[PDB]
Amino acid sequence: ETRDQVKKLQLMLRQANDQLEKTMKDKQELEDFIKQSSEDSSHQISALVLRAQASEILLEELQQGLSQAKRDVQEQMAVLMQSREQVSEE
Amino acid sequence: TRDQVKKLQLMLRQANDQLEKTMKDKQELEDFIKQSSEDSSHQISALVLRAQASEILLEELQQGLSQAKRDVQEQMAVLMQSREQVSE
Amino acid sequence: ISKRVNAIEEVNNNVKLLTEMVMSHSSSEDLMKELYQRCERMRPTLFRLASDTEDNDEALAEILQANDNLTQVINLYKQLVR
Repeated sequence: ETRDQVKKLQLMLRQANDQLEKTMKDKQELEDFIKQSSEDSSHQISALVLRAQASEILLEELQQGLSQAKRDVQEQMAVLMQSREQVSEE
Repeated sequence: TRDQVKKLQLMLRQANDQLEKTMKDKQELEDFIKQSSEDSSHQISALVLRAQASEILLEELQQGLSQAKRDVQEQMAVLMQSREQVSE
Repeated sequence: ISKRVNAIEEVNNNVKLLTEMVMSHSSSEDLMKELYQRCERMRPTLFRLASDTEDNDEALAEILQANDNLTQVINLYKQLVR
């Protein structure tokens, strides 16, 4: 009776050992996958950020360009207008 | 005897305390992975939406620039013409 | 012993259901893998109880019997549902 008491406790003890072992293995895998994936996304984000900045710069160069384009239209207009009053003044 | 049983019980309780702590720890990491993972979706999705609205804006600016290039060609073309009524 | 009992009742009720679930498995695999999982996390509960039976010879025995039935359905599932 105790013989079976003892046997079954012994069996539990091995079961606890095995389960503690798997659980500790699993915990580690999770900590590993967190660390890895954390490191990845950090890198990804860094690239994305570098690209994003090259993009800001490009956009700023286009603002300068569009600005000169609007000046172009304004000079052309200032001539046209001046030049119309002046055909009247002949 | 009894001690056998008492003695294993104390060993088993040591094991169990340890098991439980370790299972709680795994559960915590699993939750973390889930929270942070869902937060990332929200974040990604917003960034993707902004990318898609951006793309559409840039297409419009492209259309606008095209209309402006045509405009300039139009203006040029009459200029050249009335550079004939003169250099006639 | 109110919780000793709920633990054991829960175990006995479920070993029953999961045991069939396994057999009737050679969709459904979904509800099943889930129960198996709950039944795995019941062991700590049995371990702790068993470690706590101060010479209550008989209560201890009820625990271990339940651990038996549990072990057995856990062994089945691992062998068949692989």
